[PDB]
Amino acid sequence: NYQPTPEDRFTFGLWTVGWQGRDPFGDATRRALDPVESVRRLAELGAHGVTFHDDDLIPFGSSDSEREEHVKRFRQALDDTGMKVPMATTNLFTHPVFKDGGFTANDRDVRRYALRKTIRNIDLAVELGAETYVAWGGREGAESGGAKDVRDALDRMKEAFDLLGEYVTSQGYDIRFAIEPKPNEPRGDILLPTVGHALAFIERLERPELYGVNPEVGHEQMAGLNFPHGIAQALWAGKLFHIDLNGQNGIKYDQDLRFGAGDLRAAFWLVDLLESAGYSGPRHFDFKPPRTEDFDGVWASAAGCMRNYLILKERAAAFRADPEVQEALRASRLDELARPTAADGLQALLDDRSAFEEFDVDAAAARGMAFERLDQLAMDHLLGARG
Amino acid sequence: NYQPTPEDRFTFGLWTVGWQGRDPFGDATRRALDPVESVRRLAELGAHGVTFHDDDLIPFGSSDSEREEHVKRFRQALDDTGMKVPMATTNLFTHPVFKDGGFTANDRDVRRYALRKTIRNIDLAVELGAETYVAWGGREGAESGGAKDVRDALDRMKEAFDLLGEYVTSQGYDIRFAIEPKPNEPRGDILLPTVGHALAFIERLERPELYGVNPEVGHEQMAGLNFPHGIAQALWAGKLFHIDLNGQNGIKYDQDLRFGAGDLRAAFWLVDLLESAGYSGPRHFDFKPPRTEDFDGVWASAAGCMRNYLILKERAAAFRADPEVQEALRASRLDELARPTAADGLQALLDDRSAFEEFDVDAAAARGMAFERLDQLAMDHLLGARG
Amino acid sequence: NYQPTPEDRFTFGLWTVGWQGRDPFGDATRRALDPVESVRRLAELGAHGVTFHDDDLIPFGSSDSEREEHVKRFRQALDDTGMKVPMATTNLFTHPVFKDGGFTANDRDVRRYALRKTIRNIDLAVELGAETYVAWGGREGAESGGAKDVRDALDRMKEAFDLLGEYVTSQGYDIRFAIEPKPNEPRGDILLPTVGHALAFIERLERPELYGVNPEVGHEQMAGLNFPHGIAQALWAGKLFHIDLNGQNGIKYDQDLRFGAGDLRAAFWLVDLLESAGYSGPRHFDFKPPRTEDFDGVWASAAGCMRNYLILKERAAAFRADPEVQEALRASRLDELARPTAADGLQALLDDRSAFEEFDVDAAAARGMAFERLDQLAMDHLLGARG
Amino acid sequence: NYQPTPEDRFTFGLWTVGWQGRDPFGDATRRALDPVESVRRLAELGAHGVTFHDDDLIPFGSSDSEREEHVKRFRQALDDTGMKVPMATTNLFTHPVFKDGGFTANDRDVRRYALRKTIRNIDLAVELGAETYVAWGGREGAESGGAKDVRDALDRMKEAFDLLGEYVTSQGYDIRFAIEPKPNEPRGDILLPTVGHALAFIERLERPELYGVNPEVGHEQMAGLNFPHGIAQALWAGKLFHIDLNGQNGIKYDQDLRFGAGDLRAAFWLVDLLESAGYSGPRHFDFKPPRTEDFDGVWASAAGCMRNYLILKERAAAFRADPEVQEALRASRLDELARPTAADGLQALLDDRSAFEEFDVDAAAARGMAFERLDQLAMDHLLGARG
Ligand SMILES: [Ca+2]
Ligand SMILES: [Ca+2]
Ligand SMILES: [Ca+2]
Ligand SMILES: [Ca+2]
Ligand SMILES: [Mg+2]
Ligand SMILES: [Mg+2]
Ligand SMILES: [Mg+2]
Ligand SMILES: [Mg+2]
Repeated sequence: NYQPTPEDRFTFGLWTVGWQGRDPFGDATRRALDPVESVRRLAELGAHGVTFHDDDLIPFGSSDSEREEHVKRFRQALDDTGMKVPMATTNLFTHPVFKDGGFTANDRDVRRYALRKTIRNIDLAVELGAETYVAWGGREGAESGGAKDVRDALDRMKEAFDLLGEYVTSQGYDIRFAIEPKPNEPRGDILLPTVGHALAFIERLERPELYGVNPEVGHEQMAGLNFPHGIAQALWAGKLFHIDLNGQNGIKYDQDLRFGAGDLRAAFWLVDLLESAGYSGPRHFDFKPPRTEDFDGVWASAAGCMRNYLILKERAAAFRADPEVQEALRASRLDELARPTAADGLQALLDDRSAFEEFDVDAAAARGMAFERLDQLAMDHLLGARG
Repeated sequence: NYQPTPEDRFTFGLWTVGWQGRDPFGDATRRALDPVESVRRLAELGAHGVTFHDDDLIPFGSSDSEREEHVKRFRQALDDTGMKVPMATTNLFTHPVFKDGGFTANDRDVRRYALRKTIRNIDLAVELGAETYVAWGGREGAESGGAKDVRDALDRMKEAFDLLGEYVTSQGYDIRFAIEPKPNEPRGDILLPTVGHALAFIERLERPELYGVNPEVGHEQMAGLNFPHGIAQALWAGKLFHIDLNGQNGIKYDQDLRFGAGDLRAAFWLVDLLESAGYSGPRHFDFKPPRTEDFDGVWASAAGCMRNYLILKERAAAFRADPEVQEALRASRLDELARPTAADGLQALLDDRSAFEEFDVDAAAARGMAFERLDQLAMDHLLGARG
Repeated sequence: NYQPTPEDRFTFGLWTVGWQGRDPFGDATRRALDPVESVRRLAELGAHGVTFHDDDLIPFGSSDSEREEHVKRFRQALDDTGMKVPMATTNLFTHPVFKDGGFTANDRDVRRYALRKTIRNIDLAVELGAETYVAWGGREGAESGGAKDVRDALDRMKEAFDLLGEYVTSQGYDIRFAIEPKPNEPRGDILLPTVGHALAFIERLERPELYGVNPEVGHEQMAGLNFPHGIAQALWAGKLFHIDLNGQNGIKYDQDLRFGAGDLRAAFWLVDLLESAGYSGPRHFDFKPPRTEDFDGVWASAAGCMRNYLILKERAAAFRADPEVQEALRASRLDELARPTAADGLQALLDDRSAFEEFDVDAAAARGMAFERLDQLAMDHLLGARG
Repeated sequence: NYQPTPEDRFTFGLWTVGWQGRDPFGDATRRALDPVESVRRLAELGAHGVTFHDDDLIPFGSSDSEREEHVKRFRQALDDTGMKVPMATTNLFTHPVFKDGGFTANDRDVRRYALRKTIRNIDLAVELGAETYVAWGGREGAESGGAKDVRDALDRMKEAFDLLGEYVTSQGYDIRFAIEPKPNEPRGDILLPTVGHALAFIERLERPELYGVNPEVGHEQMAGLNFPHGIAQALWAGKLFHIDLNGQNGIKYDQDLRFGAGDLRAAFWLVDLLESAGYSGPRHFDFKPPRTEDFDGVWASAAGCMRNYLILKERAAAFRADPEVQEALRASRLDELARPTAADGLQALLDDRSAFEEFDVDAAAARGMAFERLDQLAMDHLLGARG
C-alpha cells in the first residue's frame, strides 16, 4: 500500500541521500555517493526527480572539461530513468570565503563573487529544465550586534536579488526565485528568519512577481511557529513557489528528520492544507538519513518520506469527506468564518443596532464553539480509529 | 543621574501600573487603581503620557452619563499634570464573547460587534489627541487545526482593517494604525505571529500607507527571534509607527518584565538602533510590576523602566563615538557593507574577471573579520569597563 | 470501540473539568461546577475516580459546620457512583498570601501556615482513602536573582518535607508523597524544575523511601525534554508514584491540552513504556477543556483523554508483539543493549585484546544500526498502516 | 584593568582555541594548532592551565613511539610556562565507531572498547597531574523511540561508571569523576540531559562519593533552565567538582560563545554565587572562537572570557558589600529565608495557634516583597550606574 509513483511529484536533493554524516561533533560515517547512483536508486523507489546545489553536481574548482563530463554523465542518468530536475540552488555556505555571507558579506569582493557563482549556475539550471531557483542565505546574519548593520545588509540583499531578476529577464528565461527562511544555524541569527520576514522583503524588490518562498517544515518549527499557519499565509499571498518537507522535534538544532517524523499532527494538518489548496509544485524532501545508518538505511529513510506523505493524504481526504465532520464544521461555524463580515458596507454596519446597541453579548458568549469534538474526529481519522 | 523628563517621550499603559496581579494560578494581590491616580503618580516620575484600552478608562457596560463622567475626570487629570495620550487601543480579548476572536471570530455577529466597539473608541482616541491606534489580536488563532481556516481568517482580518481605514478617511482623521504581533498566549497559536508576518499582511491592505507595526520586545523573544534585527527590518520598510518596551527571559509565557530586565545585551542593541535611526515616536512600556509587589514596588518598577533606557542610551552613544570603536568597525568592513555591490551594473559585473575568473578565493577566505575584538569593545562600553 | 471502564484506573482532578476558563487575559467563560455533579458526570464516562486540592472541595474560609456538609455531600456522591479518591493535594498557590511561595516563602510565618494547611488536608485525604499526596510548588522560585537564595530555599524545602514525613509516621498513616516538577509559570523560574532535579532532592531527605515523583507530560516538554526518557529514569529509580497526563505543543505557556493532543508520537512512546514496565498507579489527567467550550465540550474533551490512551495502548502492544518488529529489534542490537558490558569483571576486560589491541574499529563503525527501518515500522503501527 | 593571572585558576581546553571552524554547513576556516603553541599563547594571556581529550593531544591511531614524543613535547611546554593540567577527558564522540554511543552503544564490543580507551587516558591524566576526569556522553541517546531502551541504557551507564570507580580505587589514584550534562546535540535527545538528572543518577552508583557534575552554562540554557539555580542545587548536594564557562543565546544549537556573551545577567548571578559559596575549582572555559575569526581573533576571544569573569566578580562583590543593598535584602526578608521554619519541632508547630487558627492571612498577604527595588540596585551595580 502507499506506493509512490513519478506522478506524485516527490523530489530529493542530491545532498540528502548523499549526506556523508559529518555533524558538529563527528566525522563521516558513509562514503560519498556518485550523483548517477543516487538518480538510479531514487527512480527505483518511485521518485519524480532530484535537485542540486552547483557544488553537489560539479566539485568545486573543476576545469571546464571536467565540468562538461560531470554534466554529461548526470544527463545520461536522467535520460536512463525519466527523472526530472525541477529546482536548483547555489552553495553560498560551505567554502570558507562565505564565512560572513555571500550576498550580504561585509567584503564587497565576496558579494560580487557570490553573484557570479549564482549566475553561472542559473544558466545550468535552465539547461537542465528547472522551473524554480532557490536561495537559502544560511551565512547571512551575525553572532554579535556590531558585526552586521541589518538595514545595510537588507539593502545589499535587495540589490543582489534585483540584479538576478534583471539577469533572468535579459536572457528571456522563465525561471522564478524562491527564498528559503531559517531563524538560526549556522549563524547565531539569520536574516529573513521566517516565512513572514521573507514575504515582507519580496514586496520591496523591483519585480516582486518573480519571487516567492521555499518554506521548510523544520525551520519554522525552530522558532516554535505553526508550520501549517505559515503555509496558509504564503498561499494567501500567492507566493508558495516550492516547499521543503522533513521533521523536527521542537526548538533545537536543525534535525532534518524524514517527513512524518517530528511533529506528526502538524504533518497531518500540512498535507490537509496543501491538498485542499491544490498546490501543484514539487513535494521536495530536504532531509538527512541519520548518521547511525548504512546505505540500506539511507534508502529506507527516503522511502519513508514518501510513504508518510501518502498515508497522511489519505487520512486528511477521509476527514474532509466524512458527513459527520462536515456537520461538526457547521456546528463550529467554519462556514460563517468564510462569509464576509460586512458586505453591506461601512455605513450599513454603523446604522445596524443589532451590531452594538441591541447586540446580546451574553447570549453570544454562552454559545460553545464545539472545537474539542471536531478535533477528536480529526484524531480518530489520523489514527484509523473511527467508530 | 539618569532622571527622566517629559521630553524623553516615556509613556505607560493604564493597565501596566494598574495590573492587579491576577495570573493563570492566582488571585489579585493589589487593589484597582483610579486612572486619575495613575496619571498623577506617573507624571511625578517624569513620564510624558499614558495609553488605554477602551475598558481600562470606561468600565465595560457603562451608561452614557457614566462614560461622560469617567472621561471628564481623566481629562482634568491630564490638564492638571501636562500628560499626553499618544496612543489608544481596544480590548478585544477579556470579555467571554471574544473567546474565539474579535475580527476573526468564527461567529459573524461577534466580528461586527468587534468593529463597532473599535470604531466607538477611535472617536474617543482622536478627541484625546492620539496619533496611533494599536490592534493586538490576542484572541485571533486556535488551539487545534480544524477550528480555524487561516486563509479565511486572513480574508476577515483584511476586511476589518480595510473598513477601519475607510472609516478614518471618511471622518478626515489623521490617526494611523499599528498592528502588534505575538506568537502565542492566550491562544495556542496567534495569527500574524511576528513582525515579518504583520509587515507582509499590511502590503495586501487597500491603503497600506495607513498601517504599520507596534512590535513588543518580549513577543518576538517568545519565538526565540532577535528583537533588534526585527526592528531593523521594520525601519527598513518605513513601518515602525510605535513600540512596546519590556523584558523577557527566553521562550516561555509572556513575562512583561520591566525594560532592561530579561535580555540585557539585546536591550543595549535595541536602544543603539532606535537612537542611530532617529526613531521619533513614544518610548512606550507594556510591563507588569510582579504580583510580589505592593504599590511602592509598582512605582519603583515603573521608574526602573525609564532609568534603564537612559543608561543604555548613554552607553550606546559612547560606543559609537569612540575612535577606537570607529577603527574596529573599519577593520571589520562595516563601511564596505554600506557600499553598493555593483553600482557599475549587471553587464560590467559579468565582464569583470576580478569577480570570478581571477578572484583569489583563498586570500579572501584567510582574512579575519575581527568581530570578537569589536564585540568586547561593545561589552566594555555597556559595563563601564573601558581601559 | 475504545470504551473506558473503572478497571482502567482513569482519574481526573476536580479543577480540570471544573476549570471556569479564566486565563492570563480573559474572564471566566463557564459557571462553577458543584463537585457532586463532576463526580456523577465522570462516573457516567467510565472514570475510576477523582482528585482534589483542599480548596476545590471546601471553599477557602469555610466554618467547621460548612466543611462537614461539603465533605458529607461529596462522600455521598462517591458512594452513589463507586468513584474512588486515590490522590489529594494542597492549594499553596491561589491565595495572595502565597505570592512568594508556601514552603519556601521568605516570610517564616507563611512557611508555618503552609505546613499547617497541608497537615489538615493530609488528615482529610487519609479519611477519603488516598494513597498518594502530591506537592506542586508552583510559587517556589523567583523573577529576579537577588530575591531567592536557592541553597537557603532548598534547606527550607527539605525541612518542610521532613516535617510532613515525621507527621505521617507519627499517625501510622500509609500515605506516600509525590513531588510534581514544573520549570516555570507562574514564577519566572520554579525550584526543582524537572524530574531529574526532584529525584536528586529526594535523596537528601531524612526518609527518602516516603517520597517519589508525579511527572506531568506538558511540564517536562516546557523545557524541551523527552517525557518518555524522564519517565524511564523515574522508573529506573523506583520513584514513579503517580503521573499527570495531558498535551503540550512545545516550549510555551502550560497548555494542559487533553491527552493525545500536542506531541502525539511522544504520547505513543509514553504509553508503550508505562505498559511494558507494568506501572500500576492511577492514569490521572491534569487538563483544561479550552475556554472556547461549553459544558458539552468539557465532557467531550474528558472522554477524549481516555479514548486516546486506549488507542495508543492497542497500537504499542501490537508493535511489540509483531514478529517483524522483534526481528528489527535484534537487527538494531536492542537485545545486546540489555546484556552486561563486562560480567567477566574489570581484570578480564583489561586482559582482553579483543577490546582494544585487536579490536577492528573500522569493521564495527561500518555496521549500520537499522534504526530508520525500525522507526518506520513503529509509525506504520501507530497509524494503522501495516502492509 | 581586569588583568588575569595564574592565581585566578582560568583554564582552557586544547579543543577551544584549537577549533578549526568546521560546523554543520561549512569547512575549516583555520589551520590546526600544535598543542605546544596553544600552551605558550594561553600562558602569555595569564591562564593557569589547559585540559584535553585523549585525541586532542595524541592523534588517533598513533604508534607507542609517536605517543611518547607527543607527550614529551607537551610536558616540555608545561615546564617552560608553569601551566598545569587540572582536568582531562576522553573523546567518545568523533570516530564513526561511536555513532550510537560509547558506554551505552547498543553494540557490546563498542561499550568494552569505550571503557578501555577511557582507562588508558585516566593513566595519562594522573601522570600529568589531573584532579578531575570529565565524562560528556554526547553520543548517548537517540533520534527515535525504539532505538534505545532507556532503563537498559542507564544499567549500562551505571556498569561503566562503577568499573571506572573500581579501576581508580585499585590503582590508589586520587582522581574523581565529573559528569557533564547536555540535553540534545549531536543526538536528538541525550541521556542525563540536565544537572538534576546527573545528580540523581550518581546516587545509584556503588561509590557515589567518587562522582560529581561538570555543568556547562550553555547546556542548561539549551533547555531554557536557570543556570545559577542549577549550580546552587549542585553546591547544596556537595557535587560541584568542576564547571564549564561560556555563553548561549537561548534555545538553539550549542553556540559555545565566549563567557560573558549570551545571557549577561545570568553570568552576573553565576559569578555572585560561585564567589559567595567559595568554589575552589578551576574556572574552565569550553568555548569556540567564531569561525569568522583569524588567529588574532582566537586570542582576543580567549582574553575576553577571563576579562568578563573579572568584571562580573568586581560588580557582584560591590553589590553584596553595599549597606543600601544589605538593608534592601532585610526589607525583602532574605534573612528570614535562612532561618529554620520550625526549630521548635512538629508538636509545637501543631499547637501554635499563630500558625493557623489565629494567623492573619490578609495582613501577611498585604506585605510587599520589595523585590523590584532590590533588583534595580543589582542592575545599577552591574552597569556601574550607582547614584
Ligand atoms: Ca533544515
Ligand atoms: Ca507581552
Ligand atoms: Ca500543567
Ligand atoms: Ca557546549
Ligand atoms: Mg531546506
Ligand atoms: Mg504589548
Ligand atoms: Mg499537574
Ligand atoms: Mg563542555
